[PDB]
Order: sequence, then structure tokens, then C-alpha cells
Amino acid sequence: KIKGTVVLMPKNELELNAFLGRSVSLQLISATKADAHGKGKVGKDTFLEGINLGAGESAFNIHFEWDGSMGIPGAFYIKNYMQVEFFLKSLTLEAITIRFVCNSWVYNTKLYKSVRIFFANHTYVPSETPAPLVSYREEELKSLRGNGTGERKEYDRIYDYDVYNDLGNPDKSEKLARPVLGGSSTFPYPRRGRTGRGPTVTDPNTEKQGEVFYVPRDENLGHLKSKDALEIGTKSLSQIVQPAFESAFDLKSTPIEFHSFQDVHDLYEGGIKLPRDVISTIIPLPVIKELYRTDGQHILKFPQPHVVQVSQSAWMTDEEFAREMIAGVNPCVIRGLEEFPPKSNLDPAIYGDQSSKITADSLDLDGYTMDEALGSRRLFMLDYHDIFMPYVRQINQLNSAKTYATRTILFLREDGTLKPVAIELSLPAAVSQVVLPAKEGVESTIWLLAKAYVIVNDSCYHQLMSHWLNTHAAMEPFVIATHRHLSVLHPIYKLLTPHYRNNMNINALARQSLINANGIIETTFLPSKYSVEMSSAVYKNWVFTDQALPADLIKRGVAIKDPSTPHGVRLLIEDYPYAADGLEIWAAIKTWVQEYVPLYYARDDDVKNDSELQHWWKEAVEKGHGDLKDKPWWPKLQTLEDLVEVCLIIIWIASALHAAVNFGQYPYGGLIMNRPTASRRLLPEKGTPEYEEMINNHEKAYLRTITSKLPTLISLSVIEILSTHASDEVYLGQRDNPHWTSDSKALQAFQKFGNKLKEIEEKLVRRNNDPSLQGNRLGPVQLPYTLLYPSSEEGLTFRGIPNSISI
Ligand SMILES: [Fe+3]
Repeated sequence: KIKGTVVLMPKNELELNAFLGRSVSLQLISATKADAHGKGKVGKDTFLEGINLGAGESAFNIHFEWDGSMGIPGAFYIKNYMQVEFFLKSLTLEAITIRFVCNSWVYNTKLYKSVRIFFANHTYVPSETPAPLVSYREEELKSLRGNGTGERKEYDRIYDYDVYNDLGNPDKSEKLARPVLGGSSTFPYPRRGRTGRGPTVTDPNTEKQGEVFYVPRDENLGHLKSKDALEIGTKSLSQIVQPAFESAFDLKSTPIEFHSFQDVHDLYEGGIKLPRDVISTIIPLPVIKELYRTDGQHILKFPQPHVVQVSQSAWMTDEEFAREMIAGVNPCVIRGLEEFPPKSNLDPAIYGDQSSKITADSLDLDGYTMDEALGSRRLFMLDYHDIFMPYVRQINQLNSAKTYATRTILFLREDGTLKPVAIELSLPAAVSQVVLPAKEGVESTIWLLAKAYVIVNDSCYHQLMSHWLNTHAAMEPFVIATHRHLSVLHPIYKLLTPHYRNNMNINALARQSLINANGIIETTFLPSKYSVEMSSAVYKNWVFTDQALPADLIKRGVAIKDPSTPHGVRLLIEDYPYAADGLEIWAAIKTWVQEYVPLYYARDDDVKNDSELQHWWKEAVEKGHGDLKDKPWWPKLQTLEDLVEVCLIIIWIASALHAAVNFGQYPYGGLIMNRPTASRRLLPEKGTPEYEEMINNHEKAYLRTITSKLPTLISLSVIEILSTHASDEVYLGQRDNPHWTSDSKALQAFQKFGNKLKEIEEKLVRRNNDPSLQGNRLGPVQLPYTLLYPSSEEGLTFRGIPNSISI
């Protein structure tokens, strides 16, 4: 007999005597002894004996009869005869100890076509699999693929691709019809996980609405504390809290418009007085109640955002506006200008002349001439002109939406901080007006409004492109390809799967409540129905290999290749907080991947020879990012170096890149005037009442231009959810189970990686305490750039890099 202990979590802990008797049987499978058909020998049905660790877990003892004729166990089957599911965590066998790290829900046997199999934590590329286990490895992969047809049920573990044809709602109203994104050249898009609900009545090409948007069962993360189910909070906020708020505004219970900046600051100070019925709707809701402080019957107040914690006015400084382009929520769009004026790439034949009307002579480059500044590489720009100009006429025809496509020119001062020297506002021949900085008079308010247009442009780009497309949407193809093609035993599966946690789940919740027709992003952001459409337009230019941080910096002209530097790249904005810290994290991940991959792949031919690896990458490109499959820049996995690269970029996006652009959202955006999501008014003409209001009451002028009060309450609640780390978050350099592999050489290398992250955090603390770096790393708001610190505790911390796109 071999003694074994099975760790279980009953459903209720994540959503004992009953598990004993003939309720759960395991059957051990040999890794070293085959039956007369080549498969590993299977043992007798053994049941859970007696009750015998973490919270919610329950251990049970089992004893398997096993003889030397059967060899060494490497896998096991399990049949759950109970009516209710449970979460199987692990099995430990006191043999040879052998550990099977399962972490999987197993429903009643009759709900499965194949009996569930789990393998021990040994890592094997396909050719190194114990021959008894080869059949089992192949069959299990096949099972996870499914046959492409059918409506996905709760208990299914099937991974497949579909197009984003599920966001529109044509049967509720044709006004809610939306383009099918993906599968065409007009609208290319990454694929998402297939759900299979079937077509709508009105449109055979739209998937019909559903109560739950399926993700494969073990992608649907349970949580030991309801508090931590942040993902369902987006659903609750769309379906329950947003109605409640909207009724309060229909009822004129509160002013529908902010009139002064203090009205916005009140939200986190005294709160906002809402009807009792609204407060009673909010505070029973388990994730939603954690978002606000309330007096139980009338006041709701929001956390004070980090950006106002020292100075509640500093966001208004030109210094901060520019500083945030290299250390804010969206620190990765700024580019180096190498010729002046900025040029446009829009087609002359359709758009006419689209050239910057900014004149060099109007620019105060602190004493530099244009030629000097350009030659010294001190001119940078934040250019949203070609991105927004094809959409501006359509956006401006939407009620309460009026925008400009913007260009902002920045000069890098002798002290290393950036200076906004000009904002160009253009409307569809591009009608343009250049707004220069001004400290007093109407002119300072027009400059203030011009910065608001630039940040509406930036907010929309951050949410949709930097955040939705480049991390969430881009990563889901790779999650599906990994499960369909790389076995649980495969090294690269063990390396990659940690960086996928909760990604598919939050995306399905997002399609249902955030980026769906009339969802939260269309309600609170400028493009309204054009929002996800615009990210498709930007996806046309997505390049996977450009997602590598060195490549990104070089491509944007904010760094030059330089062999003599620790990272082979010399930053042109020397203390660019995101890049500088980012390069430290990047290098750490690179050393980890470079140590790991040679342990399983000795020569390049080994990579070429891995059938699973070749089918994984083939499908991720051909099916996953199918609309971009024939683009010349796709790596081919023929060498060790190619595999290291592909693994590195996937881990970078999931963790650090996603951290950098995600967790600073409420820190900086919680004050709506700092990060407005929409403009509603174009710039006032002289001689009209609104021009005089700019002069006499610049704050009402600004509040009139930006996101109205009700959209702001919804906007703030979502980005507060999005900026929160849950207590069950697994951070970079950690694993959920310490026995994720039995390979001690890989485990040692992982321990090194974790220690390297601790060293890097120390380095970063020192940078935050460096008096010369204060200008860009803290700025007028005095908020130390802690966004790329690897560790964090729970809550709205403005620090901590998760392993995955978990929110
Ligand atoms: Fe996110």
C-alpha cells in the first residue's frame, strides 16, 4: 500500500463526511509499466477513507494497493459520484514523495465524456515522456480542444477561438448593433474564447446575449473572500449600481453638473448625498460596498486619489501634465521628434493636407533654436492626430461629445524634465489652431482647456489601446493556444500558465459589461459606440515583437540602441520613470527565461522538434491573431533564441506592462479633472457667453468641457475596482504552489529570480529617494513612482506587479 492524502476545497468555500464512503474514487496510473496495449497500467478504484493546510482546504487519507508489478505512479483518474462539485487541489503519495498539483474543479462523473486525469509534477517535452504516459498526454490535449461546435456549459474545459461578435445587442435595439471585430481586413482583431450561445434573431452574425459568458471551468476563478471577486464587481456596477445612479439623476436628487472644482473634491471629502434607496442598493453588494465609505443611509464618499494627497491643485501645473507622459497611467505613447513640423501619414487623397501648422518661432525652447533642440534630441511629442482624425467627425455628431485630434510638442529641459511648448487642436483639410502656454488671462484658461483635450485623447487611447488591446485582448489568443497545445507536463506550459491567471475570466466579464454595446466604456468615454472599433484600427499596426520594452523605446525614438549600456539601450529622456524601472524588470525576466529554457532544450533542433511547441505557436498566430497571420515580423520557433524571445514578450505584457498601465488608474484618474474621459464642447468663440464664463469662472468652463457628473461617478467606481489588488493576487516572482515542478534546477532558478526582484525593489526605493530624480519621479504632486515595485499588499496601493492580467 501507498499512503496518499488528497487536499480538497468544497464548492462553498470558493463560490465533510459526505466525501467519504463511495463518493470519490481515484485510480492510479503507472508511468513505468504498461499494459498489453502500451498504456500505463491502471489500479483499482480506491475511495476516500477518512478526514485528516490552507484556509478552506480539507485533507483526506487514501491507501492504494500497489505492487512492484505496477511500477511508479505518474498519473491518476478520479471519479466524483457526488452531485456537487469540489475543487481538487492536490494528491501527495508517500512513494519512491510524489506530488500531483491539480487545482481543478471536478464535477459529477456523468457530466464528463472522458474521466478526469491528473499527472504528477514532472516536466517532459513530448519526446521525453515515459512511453506509458504518451497516450494519456495526447488524449488529454485533444479533450481540451473540443470539436468547434456546441454551446459551452459551465463544467466544460474546452478552449477555442471566436471573433468579437458578441458585444452588440441587435435584438434589444438596432441602435445597439456593433461591427463584428475580427475575421476581416476592415476590422482585424485578436480572437477571444468561444462561448457558443448561437446567433441573434435579427443578425445571424452576432452571438446572442447570455446570463454568464462562459470561460473554461478552471479559468473561472473562485475566491475565498467575496471581497476579492473584483471581476464580478464590473458586472454588478453595470447591471445594478449604474441604474441606481441614473435614476437619482433623473430624480434631480443631486445637481447633475459639477459647478466648481470643490464639487468634485467633495466626493472624497464629505461625500455626495444620494437617495436612501440608492445607498441601500449599493451597500449589500459584496465587492461594491468595499468601494466607498457610507453613513448607511445617504452619503457615499470615494477614497482620496493619490494625485491630490499632497497638493490638490498640482495636476494643473504644466510640469505635471508633461511628467505624467513618462510616469503616469499611460507612460508609453510619447515619441521622439526628429523633423519639424510633425508630419501626418493620413492619405492625401481622402484627407487632404494634414500638416502641423505649429511654427518653430513661436516655441519657447528655453533659449534653444529648433535646429539646436532637434539636433540635441530634446524635442518629443504626444501625437494623436492620425489616430483620432478619421473618427472626429463621427464622434462630434454624437450628442454631448465634441473633440479635437491633438498634437502636443514637448521640450526636454537642461534639468531633464519635460516642458509642454505647444498643443495643436485639429478638426476635420485639417482645420487647426495652435495653443501656446499662458500663465494669466483668458489665454491661461484656453491653454488649460487645450490640455484637457489632449488628456481626453490620451484617456481614450489608454483605456482602449494601451490597456484593453495591447494587454487584455492581445493575451487571450496565447492563453487558448497554450491549453489546446501544450500539455500540463510541458516545460513552457509550466513557465507560461502562471502569467495567464484570471485573464480569460476578466475578459468575458469585460465583453459582457465593459466594452459591450451601451456598457461602461461606451457610457463614460468619448468615442461611445466607436470605442472598440477604434482599437481595431490601431490593431492593424500591432507588431508582437515591438511589444518588447527595448524595441518599444527604440521604435518611439525615446531611446537609441547602445551596446555600452547595461541594457543595450540609452534613454534619451534619461530619467523616464516607466522605462528606467521597466528595463530593470525586463532584464530580470530575461535572465529567468534564459536560465529556464536551456534546461529543457539543449540545441536549436530540440525546439524545432517539439511538436507541441510548433503546433502551439502555429495556432496562436494562424488562428489566435489570424487577421495578422501573414505579417513578416512573426518569430518562427526554430532556435533557442526565438523561444526565449517569445516567452519573454508574453511574460512582459501579462505582468509588468499590464501593471504599469493598470494600477495607476485611480491614483491619477480618481480626480476627474486630471484624467477626463470625454470632452463635450469645442473651444468658445469670442463674444459669446461661454467665452466670458472662461474669463469669469474658468472652473465652470473646465467642468463644462469635460466628463459630466453622472458618467464621472461610474468612471471612478470602475477604475477604483481596476486599480485594486485582491488579497489572493500572485505577484511576479511567486507561484501559487511551491511544488509546481519537481525539477529542482528550475526551482533554484526561480528562487534566484524572486531574490533578484527583491534587489530591484530596493534599487527602485533608492531611486525614489534620490534628490536629483525627484523632478520626474515625484513631480509637483509629490507622488513617488512606485508602479513598478514588484511587491504589494492588498488594496489601492499604486505598486505591485501581478503575474498576469488579473484585472
Ligand atoms: Fe487590466
